[PDB]
Amino acid sequence: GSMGLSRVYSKLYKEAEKIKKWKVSTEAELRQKESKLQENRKIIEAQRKAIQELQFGNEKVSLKLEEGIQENKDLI
Amino acid sequence: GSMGLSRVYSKLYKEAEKIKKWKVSTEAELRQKESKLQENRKIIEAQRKAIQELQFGNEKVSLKLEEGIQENKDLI
Amino acid sequence: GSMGLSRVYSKLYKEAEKIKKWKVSTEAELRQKESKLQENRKIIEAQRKAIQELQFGNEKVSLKLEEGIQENKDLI
Amino acid sequence: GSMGLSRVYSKLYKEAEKIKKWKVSTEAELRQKESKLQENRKIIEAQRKAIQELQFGNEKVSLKLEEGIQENKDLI
Repeated sequence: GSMGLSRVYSKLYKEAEKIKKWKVSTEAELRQKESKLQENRKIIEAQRKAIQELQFGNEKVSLKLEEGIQENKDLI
Repeated sequence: GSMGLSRVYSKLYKEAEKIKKWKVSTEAELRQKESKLQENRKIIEAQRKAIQELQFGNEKVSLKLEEGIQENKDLI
Repeated sequence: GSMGLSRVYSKLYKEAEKIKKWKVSTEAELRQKESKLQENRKIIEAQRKAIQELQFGNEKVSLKLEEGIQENKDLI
Repeated sequence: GSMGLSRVYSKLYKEAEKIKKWKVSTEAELRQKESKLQENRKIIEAQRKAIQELQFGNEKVSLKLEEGIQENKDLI
């Protein structure tokens, strides 16, 4: 056991490699999750405005149909 | 035949009565036909204006339906 | 005045002519009034059925508009 | 410098603490990003189906309006 420090040294090297590798891995996954979150915010805002416009349109159509009913019903 | 003129006279009286009666009859029927003709002109003008108003209404209803279709179709 | 009867005779002839002429005149006017009355009945029945069909149509249009309103209003 | 190893030892302890702390931090942020991504998928699928139903409704309304126009236009 005249080389305990060489074994400590070798062990520390391997652990540093595992930790560096973990860093690379976890950061990369973070950037991918963040990227796809940003994409998600875009899609969600898009769909929100779309639903808003569709419902506004349905209100306009309702007013026209009501006008047509008034006109028609004076005739009956 | 010492009274031929009395027979002429009696015959003329009867014919005058028949003609007077015919006058009364035909005039009365004329007034009734004229009366009901005037009624007919009223009904016909009434129905004419009614049909006019109904068709005008149908044009207004058509414009409203067309507007509603435009509004609806922008949404599809 | 040895010809009173000739004067009666001449007067009767003239009156018969006036009455015959009146007959022709009044009958002719009767046929014309009757003719135009019959025409009037045709026009009136025509317009009646027309108004009937138009109002029936307006009821059908009303049902369609009501259906369109139901469909539209579920969306709002 | 009779205690170089004590200084190595102390340094290693501090680095292990920094790395452990980093682990806690990055995992926690991962769980939060994943959580909010899952929420995002729910919202997006919800809005998708909503837009689908709204557009289907607009097609139904269009057919009704077209029927009403047919009915109306036979009248004009």
